[PDB]
Order: sequence, then structure tokens, then C-alpha cells
Amino acid sequence: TDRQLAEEYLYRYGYTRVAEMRGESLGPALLLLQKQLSLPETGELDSATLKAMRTPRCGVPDLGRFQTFEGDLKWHHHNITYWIQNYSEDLPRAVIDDAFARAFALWSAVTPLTFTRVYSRDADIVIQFGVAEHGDGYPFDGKDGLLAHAFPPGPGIQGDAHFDDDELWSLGKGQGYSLFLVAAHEFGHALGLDHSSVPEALMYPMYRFTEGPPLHKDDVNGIRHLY
Ligand SMILES: [Ca+2]
Ligand SMILES: [Ca+2]
Ligand SMILES: [Ca+2]
Ligand SMILES: [Zn+2]
Ligand SMILES: [Zn+2]
Repeated sequence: TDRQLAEEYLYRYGYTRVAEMRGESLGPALLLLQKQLSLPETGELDSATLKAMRTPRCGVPDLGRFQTFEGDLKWHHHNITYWIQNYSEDLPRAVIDDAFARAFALWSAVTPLTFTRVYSRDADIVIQFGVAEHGDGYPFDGKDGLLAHAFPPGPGIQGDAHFDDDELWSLGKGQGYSLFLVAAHEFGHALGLDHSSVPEALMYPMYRFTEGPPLHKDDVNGIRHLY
């Protein structure tokens, strides 16, 4: 099943598709993954690569996209609105509200965007907690594995951010995953950022708890090179 995990991972995150497009066994796809995740480029299902595959992470693909999306995948207005459609029961509602507010506050300081909480589906960014299949055909996977996902700027589902409520949500101390950190990362996608290959960057796909400021140069330059 180590081969099972590797196959599913390489497929889910887009490595197998790219390997096919290059006329190429797991080796070539592992190599692409190793390059993408900044692991040693051995092309082998080795210990570092298996460990990486076992690490909880964002459900957004690394190469390619969930699907074909509408538009150019950046916002064309400045006041982005968001709606917290539902709540996890893991944290008080006020703490969840504030986690999301603080996550947006990270991006607002480094972009010409502002973020405004609203209370309707008309919001640019709809935020949902869900489990397994939760209405968008990209089902969550139960405890651990993928923690959340989001969709690039645009109409409808685009711009939305979903969190897997089969995870224990906390602020990352003690037990559970930091909703603040995961939200900060997902909002990045919701603004049009892709994954970073820099392991310390906020937009690196793997979950990494830290008490330090979440943004790194790579995240700031990424958003600068967009807006
Ligand atoms: Ca999960
Ligand atoms: Ca939306
Ligand atoms: Ca939960
Ligand atoms: Zn992501
Ligand atoms: Zn979803």
C-alpha cells in the first residue's frame, strides 16, 4: 500500500498526468514530485518521498488544476467579500471568525485588496466546513491527508475555500491543525496564487505548524507579481 499511497498521490496532485504528456513506471512522476516539493531528485520511491506523501497537506493540485476555470484567475475588483457559510464545532464561533479575519489581514497588508465579511452567497469568497463529499465533486478524505482546498478567483465556486471538518481544528498548539495557518494558505489560492516549491513558504502545499509570521518572501513576491 506504500505503492498504493504513491500512485494516488502522484495522480491526485497532477504528477502522473504531466508524466504522461512527456511520454513517461513511477520514476518520471516521482522526479517531478521531488522537483515540485524540493526533495532530493532521485526518481525513486525512497524514504523522504514516502514521508512527504504521508504528510498532511492542501488538497489543491500542484501541477495543473482541479478543472478548467473561468476567466484569468485574478480578482478585477479591490474589495473582496467573504461569507462564513458554516462553522466547525471544534472552536468557538468568535475564535473561528477571528482566525479567518487574521488570515485575510495577512494578505490585505501586502496587496491593494481589502476583505469584508458579508452574509450571503453573493460573496466573492464563500467559506465552508465540510466532510467527504460536500457539494463540489472534490470530496474530502476523512482524518488527516488533505486538510482543505480552495479555488482561484472568478465567478461561482471560484474564489471559495473549504475546510475538512474531519480534521480537529484548533490554533495549532497542543492538538489539531491551525485554522489560521490553513486558512491563510487557502486564501492565497482564493486570490490566485499557486503552490510554492519553497518549503518554508506559506504557499508550500504541506502543513507546517509555526508560531512565526506566516508570510515569506516567496508568498509576498507571488502576490506582488499578480496585483
Ligand atoms: Ca482530511
Ligand atoms: Ca466564489
Ligand atoms: Ca473537526
Ligand atoms: Zn494549497
Ligand atoms: Zn470543496
